[PDB]
Amino acid sequence: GAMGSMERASLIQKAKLAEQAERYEDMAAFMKGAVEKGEELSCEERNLLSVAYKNVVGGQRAAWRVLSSIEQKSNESEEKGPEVREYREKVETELQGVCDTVLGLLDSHLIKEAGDAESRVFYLKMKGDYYRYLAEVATGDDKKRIIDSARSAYQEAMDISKKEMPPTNPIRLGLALNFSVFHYEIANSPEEAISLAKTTFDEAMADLHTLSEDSYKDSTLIMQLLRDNLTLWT
Amino acid sequence: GAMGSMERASLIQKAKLAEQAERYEDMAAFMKGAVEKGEELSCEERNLLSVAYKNVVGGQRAAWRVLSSIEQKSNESEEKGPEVREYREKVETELQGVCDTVLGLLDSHLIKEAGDAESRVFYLKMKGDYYRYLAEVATGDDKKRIIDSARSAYQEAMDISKKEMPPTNPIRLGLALNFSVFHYEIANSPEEAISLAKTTFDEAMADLHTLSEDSYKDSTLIMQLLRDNLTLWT
Amino acid sequence: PRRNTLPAMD
Amino acid sequence: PRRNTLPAMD
Ligand SMILES: [Mg+2]
Ligand SMILES: [Mg+2]
Ligand SMILES: [Mg+2]
Ligand SMILES: [Mg+2]
Repeated sequence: GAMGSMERASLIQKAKLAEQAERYEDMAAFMKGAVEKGEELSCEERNLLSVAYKNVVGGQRAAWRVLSSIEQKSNESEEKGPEVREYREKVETELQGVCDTVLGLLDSHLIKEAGDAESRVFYLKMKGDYYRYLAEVATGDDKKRIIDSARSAYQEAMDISKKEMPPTNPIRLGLALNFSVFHYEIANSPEEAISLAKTTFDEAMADLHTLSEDSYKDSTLIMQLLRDNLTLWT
Repeated sequence: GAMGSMERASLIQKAKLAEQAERYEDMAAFMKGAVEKGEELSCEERNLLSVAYKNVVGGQRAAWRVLSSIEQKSNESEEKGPEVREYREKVETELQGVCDTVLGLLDSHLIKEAGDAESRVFYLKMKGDYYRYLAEVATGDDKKRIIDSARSAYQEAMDISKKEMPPTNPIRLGLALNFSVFHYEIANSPEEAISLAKTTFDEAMADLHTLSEDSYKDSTLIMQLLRDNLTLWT
Repeated sequence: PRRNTLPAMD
Repeated sequence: PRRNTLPAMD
């Protein structure tokens, strides 16, 4: 832990500076150091951890998809040698390393200490998300196990959020959006994908009347992402 | 040299894959390995080296400017401690390291082997550019020396391009645009900045008639950047 | 138009 | 509107 000698409060302050600077690798490393201090994370600190790693893995997924596409076009075609495959493997190995880093943080020991609905559902969502990114690139004998590790984390998160959070809760809506996409493009379950997004959209719509203007904006922002997916899929 | 065991041709192929993937750190590292093979660089390979490092240093300069700005606002104000200064220093040290890497490549040994106008002017421009980025963050006793190392490289490039290239040559126009900006915002010479850009714009305009349609587009694209700067400065 | 997941890249 | 230099970031 290269961050072990910095103050937790300085690690958090520098993650926010690094967001403002669009330095997401620094942001992630700062938030990694903060988590490794061993204290629970606040709501804001959880968002910083999520935002930081999502931008890092997002750059790697975009890069992976471009190289996977070139590599497929070269397997249809004039042989160019092993360079496309080797580079796509290097990026992929880096991507798997980032997903393993996040999963290790959730397993040591964020999830076992998360007693509140909002914290536990948040981390269980992250676990599903980072198993899903692994599954996007998996081809071997562990692909089925990876998919099931995503499904299992997503399901436990869904069970808690159903019992403990209103249908408009932004973490609950984000979980359902992502779980829906998992059904669609990972689990080959497009009907399940569509059913969960309609049901999520409809139940939140009925709860909107209970909300303040700011909560209303938060929730309706995510309902619009659910509706966009459904428009794309139907 | 972590790239010493890869083929020069594979290093070049992977720099182009890394551009397509928007992986500019990989792109730069690949082009660094290619240069360290010790062979001269072709016109295309020079562009790959320039593009790769420009995107890397560009991310660091943007990050530096955001942190320098926050740091100044906090020195006007509620004390927040040393975190802003420490993080701006870390980014700055990384930026200086990238500029030193490029300058070491030009000095060992790209410039001494560049006998053609187009290659030598290209590298001398790069030398001026990367001394200019160092000068953007310099505050100590070497700032004056850094500025003069930029001016000196820019001038030698300008002398060769004046003797050896037509006024519409894209490397010559890019050199004058950048040298102009050096005068404006580094050397405190806004009149010199304006004079060089008008003179560059005017001499190329008179040479446009000698050009093919594609050369015409190349050159007029860069004359428009010269005109934009002049519109901003006058 | 890519399907949405949260959070989104910058 | 920032003044231009070449090459430009992606
Ligand atoms: Mg430390
Ligand atoms: Mg059906
Ligand atoms: Mg090697
Ligand atoms: Mg005047």
